[PDB]
Amino acid sequence: MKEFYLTVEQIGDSIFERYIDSNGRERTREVEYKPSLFAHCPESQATKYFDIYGKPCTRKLFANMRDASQWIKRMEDIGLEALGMDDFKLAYLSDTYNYEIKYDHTKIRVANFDIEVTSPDGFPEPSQAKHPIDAITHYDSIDDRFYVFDLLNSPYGNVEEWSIEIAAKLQEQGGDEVPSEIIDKIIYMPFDNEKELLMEYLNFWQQKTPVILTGWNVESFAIPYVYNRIKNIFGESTAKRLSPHRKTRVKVIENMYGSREIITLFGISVLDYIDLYKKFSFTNQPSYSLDYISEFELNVGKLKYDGPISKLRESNHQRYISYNIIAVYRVLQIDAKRQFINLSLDMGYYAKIQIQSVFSPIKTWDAIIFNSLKEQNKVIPQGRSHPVQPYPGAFVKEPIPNRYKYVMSFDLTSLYPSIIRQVNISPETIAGTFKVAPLHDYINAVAERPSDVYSCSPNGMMYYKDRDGVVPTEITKVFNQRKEHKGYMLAAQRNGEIIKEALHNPNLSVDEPLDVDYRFDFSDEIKEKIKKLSAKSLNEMLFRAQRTEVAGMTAQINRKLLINSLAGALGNVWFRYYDLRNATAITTFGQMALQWIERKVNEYLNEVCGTEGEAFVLYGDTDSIYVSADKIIDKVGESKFRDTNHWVDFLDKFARERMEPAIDRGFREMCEYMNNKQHLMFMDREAIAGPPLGSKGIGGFWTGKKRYALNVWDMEGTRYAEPKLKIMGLETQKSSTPKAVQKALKECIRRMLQEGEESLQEYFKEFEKEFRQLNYISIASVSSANNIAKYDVGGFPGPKCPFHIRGILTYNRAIKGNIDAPQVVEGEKVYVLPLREGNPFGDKCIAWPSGTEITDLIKDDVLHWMDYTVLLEKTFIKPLEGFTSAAKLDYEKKASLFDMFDF
DNA sequence: TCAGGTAAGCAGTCCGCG
DNA sequence: GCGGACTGCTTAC
Ligand SMILES: Cc1cn([C@H]2C[C@H](O)[C@@H](COP(=O)(O)OP(=O)(O)OP(=O)(O)O)O2)c(=O)[nH]c1=O
Ligand SMILES: [Ca+2]
Ligand SMILES: [Ca+2]
Ligand SMILES: [Ca+2]
Ligand SMILES: [Ca+2]
Ligand SMILES: [Ca+2]
Ligand SMILES: [Ca+2]
Ligand SMILES: [Ca+2]
Ligand SMILES: [Ca+2]
Repeated sequence: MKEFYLTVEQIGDSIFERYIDSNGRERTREVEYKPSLFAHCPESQATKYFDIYGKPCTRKLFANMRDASQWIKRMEDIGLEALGMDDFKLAYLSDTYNYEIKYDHTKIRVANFDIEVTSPDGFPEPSQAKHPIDAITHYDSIDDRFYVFDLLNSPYGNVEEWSIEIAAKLQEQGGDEVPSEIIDKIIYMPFDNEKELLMEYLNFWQQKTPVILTGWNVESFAIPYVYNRIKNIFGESTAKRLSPHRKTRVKVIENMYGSREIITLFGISVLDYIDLYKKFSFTNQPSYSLDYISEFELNVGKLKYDGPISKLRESNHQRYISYNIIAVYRVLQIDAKRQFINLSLDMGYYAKIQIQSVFSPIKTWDAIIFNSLKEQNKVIPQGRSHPVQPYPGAFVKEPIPNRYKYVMSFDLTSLYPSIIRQVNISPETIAGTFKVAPLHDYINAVAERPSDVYSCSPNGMMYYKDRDGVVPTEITKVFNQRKEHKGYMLAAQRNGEIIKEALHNPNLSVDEPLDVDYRFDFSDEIKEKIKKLSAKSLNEMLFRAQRTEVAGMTAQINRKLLINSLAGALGNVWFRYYDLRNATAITTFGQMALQWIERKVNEYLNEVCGTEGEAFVLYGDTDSIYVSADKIIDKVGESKFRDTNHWVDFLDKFARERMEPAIDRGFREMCEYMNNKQHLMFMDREAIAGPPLGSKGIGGFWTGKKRYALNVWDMEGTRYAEPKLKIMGLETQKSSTPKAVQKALKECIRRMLQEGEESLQEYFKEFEKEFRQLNYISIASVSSANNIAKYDVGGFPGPKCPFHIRGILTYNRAIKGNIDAPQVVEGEKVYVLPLREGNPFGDKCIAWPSGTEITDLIKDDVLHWMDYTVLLEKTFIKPLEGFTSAAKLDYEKKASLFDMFDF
């Protein structure tokens, strides 16, 4: 076995490393690492070290790390660049692991934990830790066991032991429904006092020290609470045993409107699952309570209990403990699905960084580029100070608001990384500049050719063509990984649709799901066996295909994010390779590419249709074009098609055999015009969209930039069993829009695109009639809530107070002088409801914490004074009026001459 | 919301617009 | 009532 690190830290002049040795065992070592840094030297001096520009450098070896850091400061005092990796633990990792790391996850101790703290006087603040910790469940991945530490005696109540027998029972038996598959994996430990609980927890921690530490809100709550509680009871030295090197620090996390404190545990990598989820899930949720996310991800029910959480232990300790265990399990279930831990390990080891550094793409790229350059004996530049400056981004075409019946879209593969590779954009490949004409002149191919020697971007930048820069080289590697995983994702998607089709005709038999690899397109033999399977087996296969698709999605989308972030890192002042010339070279090239190809596609289609000056490209955003296919369908005639799938096949063939070759020729010409290193602008068909054949559906519509809806039959080669709505930007897609309203608007859109005006009118009339019956939570708006203090003037709205903030202030007055009432947390999300004139709350709206029922202190009054009329107009009617006006349809039936006959 | 980037939409405040 | 200047928030890319 090849060795690999687990954690690394600098503590004074020592590196502390936990690692897995060549025998598969966990070890710890302290190394008096002597770092090297670099200074420029005369050309006459012999060396093997050169900076990224080819200037010679001398290596300076220091007696210790403090000396190296002190030298950096003196070099600044003198006014000379101090070159090399100034983060010494990254240099240590590079020296110690000078090969591609192959890691074994089964040797890595991943701990998931959750704590309970009974608090009668509000939220138990981690910084204070004034209340006993009365439950800890700690799952260990190596043992595959849930360790449960249960406090039976507290100042807030003495309780009986938790019963595993009752826990396993159905809720209909009075049990807690702790999943049968984890019942045998629970190791239960009751304690008669908190001191013994915490002492045993620390001994346990010492025996089974987490490498990766995760859970839900562990970084902001569980970890600081445990640390501060142990500190309060036993003193600092005991609390620091949570670090394998006995070193901790309070770290201040600063944001624009305040700060918070966390505990850094040296020698542990904390990956709080709430933060993994926010970074890697590509969702925006109305609430981030574990309950809300578990329901969303797993379709598991809410963990139900009576009374407030502050009385749950006292009233129902059995359920209190069971729910603590289930909470830990739900995070593991989410990870089994999403695989964010696996992703973090993959990317961390690839870059050779502390695993927790995967949250920072700048840190990630700094390490990848450093390791790459080091291998060539090249020396990285010193990081410099830069003022933050704005720079231009993508082009977005202004669409004509309208219905659009038949639409085919086309999209460039990994645009920004492909631009970097094509142009050869890198710190060390800058060759100079040329005199820029207006962008319009390059788009229309009338500007003079920028260069006959160098590779160019229309922002004026020129790049070397003799060899790839380090940025293009390293971005290509991660791009290739992304491409592989996307392949697996798309195959699983296509396989899912095969199963959906088979589910139309399930067989009446008892059988089992097929053992197959969903990452690869099903063979003919598998397809034949699938046609003979029962619904139970097919549904099990569908679930497995969809889980495979999710795994592929996680792996691909976040690798996409990583490579895209390199383009943005070039525009971030903290990146070692910050250069607005390079950042702008990327975005400006993108603007040209989109508008260039718009012109080319319009020219091609005008030629094939025999017209002049007609716009076939109706829209584009960044790297995509949307093409009207009405005329293409009309040339064959709608009556000539047997069914919907027939014209979809036809448009698919037209895009692949005629349009893509024309698009490719257009981009190859653009490559020559800019004299680029390599043609990498690959624009493939994305969506085929239209109404069902023979229906009155409108197919699609646009209301404006970044606001449209399409009825899609085929997406990137996936032919759907049922048509799929692609809706971007509209209120159905916004977390701020009430849940039931999202649903209603989506059905309105479905009816518009698939069925027509009359169907839409029927549904509107019904929703308007019935909506007052909807649950208040389902019709509440959602908003993030920043700067509550700023707009608070003695409990009342100050000047320019935002609507959602006004709601919070209203809530605050209504719960005034009440410790048990849920508090709205600064920077978190709230539900918002309008209030009718003359209500007892004394204002036009109220807001409360999202993902929760409003406190019984005011619930019935909120329900009684809810302004349903305002709700409907603002969240439903106004957006719908926008959709229908754009589509040129009416959501209410207009008066006609036939009304004079009504019978 | 500690953690690559810009473009751009809509809600709402404040207040002008004879 | 709408629209501009502005803040706040949220998406598309
Ligand atoms: C989605 C996304 C795009 N972008 C920018 C960079 C992208 O290259 C460009 C186009 O966006 P996309 O077309 O969404 O993504 P992509 O072209 O990089 O990858 P794919 O092969 O899946 O089409 O917009 C971001 O900066 N951040 C993002 O999160
Ligand atoms: Ca809890
Ligand atoms: Ca398990
Ligand atoms: Ca793209
Ligand atoms: Ca594609
Ligand atoms: Ca069948
Ligand atoms: Ca795109
Ligand atoms: Ca795509
Ligand atoms: Ca009441």
